[PDB]
Amino acid sequence: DVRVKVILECTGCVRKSVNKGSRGVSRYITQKNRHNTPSRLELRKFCPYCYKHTIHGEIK
Amino acid sequence: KKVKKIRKIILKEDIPDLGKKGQLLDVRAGFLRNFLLPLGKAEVV
RNA sequence: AGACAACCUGGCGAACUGAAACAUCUUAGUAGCCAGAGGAAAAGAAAGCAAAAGCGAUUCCCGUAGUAGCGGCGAGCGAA
RNA sequence: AUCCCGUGUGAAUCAGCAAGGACCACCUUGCAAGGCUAAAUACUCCUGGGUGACCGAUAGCGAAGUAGUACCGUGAGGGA
RNA sequence: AGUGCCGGAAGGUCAAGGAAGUUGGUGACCUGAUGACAGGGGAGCCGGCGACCGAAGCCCCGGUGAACGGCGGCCGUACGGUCCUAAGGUAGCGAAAUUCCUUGUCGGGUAAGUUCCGACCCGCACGAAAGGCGUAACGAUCUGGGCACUGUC
RNA sequence: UACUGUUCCCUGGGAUUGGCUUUGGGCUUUUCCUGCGCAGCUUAGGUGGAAGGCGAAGAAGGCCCCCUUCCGGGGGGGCCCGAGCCAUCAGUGAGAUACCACUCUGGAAGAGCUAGAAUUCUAACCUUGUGUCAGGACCUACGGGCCAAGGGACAUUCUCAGGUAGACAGUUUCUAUGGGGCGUAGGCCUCCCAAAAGGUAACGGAGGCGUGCAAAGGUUUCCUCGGGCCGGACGGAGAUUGGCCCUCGAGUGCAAAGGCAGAAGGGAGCUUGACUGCAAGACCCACCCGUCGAGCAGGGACGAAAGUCGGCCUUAGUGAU
Repeated sequence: DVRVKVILECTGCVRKSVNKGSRGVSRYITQKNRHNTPSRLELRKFCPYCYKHTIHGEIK
Repeated sequence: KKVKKIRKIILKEDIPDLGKKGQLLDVRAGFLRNFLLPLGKAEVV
């Protein structure tokens, strides 16, 4: 509990469902130091369901 | 879980406390089985 | 009433072994003991199968098939 | 799931009850908590009839001779 | 102190079992846009999650050693300093059926005694009911010395 | 004081398994009070139907006692009295329990709802009798019937649950090894041994790893370190500042080897390619595994552009099913 892998979801493709081509939140799991960068990460990255290049919000 | 026993006791003798020689009041089966129905002081509905 | 080779019904019920050790598991409801009865015994006349198509009490052989499965998903076990 | 059981609870009655591999709905199937019942099936201490690319006295049953004898063992038992 | 045993408030921890409530399934019945299913969803019937109550035990508190057990270092001049520990061995005995170093050293016994007897204490690693230390008697007991006796030599 | 269980025993829920009685538990409705940081006539919690209730459905003030009491002053039984009292108004973050709608705090009477009790009772249940009762005859012989005596819904017994004895059971308790044991080691990375391809053993010689970094990444631009000599306040062998001289002996997060010059080393700007979909082709090998990857597709980063970016200068930072 010092340097930890963490759950970068998307703010683009927040959780939707219906209409065959289903939305399905993208995700990226990757590491930050908990002590160094205490505020949560907020990187921009590609999301293959958005087809764009969204902001990948941190959570838990 | 537990269950209370409720029986349908008609009387015959006067009974020291609760009786009439004709009550329809209800009690546990321990009264009928051990005390009364041996002595012949009551009956079941 | 007791006796009676095996077969059979019911009661109790192992371990070695296999898993390259071992406890789940396997050996197995087998061996053993106990009780019972016949020429066979047990089963058996649907509170059953099956799928929108139908079958009509049991029991035994071929088959489905080593398939569906179950399994420290291991050894193995294995239907209808 | 289905089937059976110790403990405790504890229904309903075909406007019903149970099953269709949790479970609910709709269909379909059946009628549990009383009984009886031949056959095809299993086996050989055994009888009769047949057969053998079975044995031929160190074989074939342990046992071709008055063999479970002689003999051993307290005894179960072993055994020519 | 530790363990064992015995006894003891309140507090914590605490099963089965109930239990107020939450949340899901199914569904009469209303509803929703182009895509072929989707929102709800009363009653009933199913399943989960559980605020609270819930003993002994255990932690916790006291007592107990003819209960299991245990009975110290370091440094200076009988005497003190200092550390650790629940506490640091009292009486007695001590080179022993305990003693490694070891045939310890001293005395007795013998011409000469790694065995024997008495004393010392540097008790590697005795010790008070796994008793301590003594003790007349008794021993096909162990272990030393003498007399008598002899082919043991 | 090995793992897993089994038993003995203890403890609770349930069955056996009944009855009244009082005392102070929790929860549900009726109704009633209560609830003083500071404004201060206000022992007022939040909010609200919105301006007459109420009074002669026998009133203001008061007599004495009762309920509450953070002792500020509420609330109220009966009645001498005799039919008034009063809502906005001024103080407040709020308005007056004048009527009344809905509820938090904390409490007083009744009703329900169960549960926790202690005692006793007795009729279940347990136990006693040189107490009595007899077939053709005995029971001061086991037992049986009958009165009885003592316990008493506990105890015993069944089931479920939690504890608790190597008392009892099934097992387990590694390999290497210059015989075993005692020690030491067991996976991965670097160097040597290793004999100039690779490979290569020994309980041969040397060290490291079980990470770190949101920037120490990506890209765009800029910079050249280290050690000496000489001069210069405190300042010295050494801090800062200038010049000179070899120049890569520095540094490169972390062991070593191989690398790295206007750099892979040091600084700045902007960012997230530490990205999805892949992949011709090779290396490495018993298998399992590992490694490099031109290029294409999308959507971005940075730059004027050409281009560079799918983590780190490279080799350790890791486990199959």
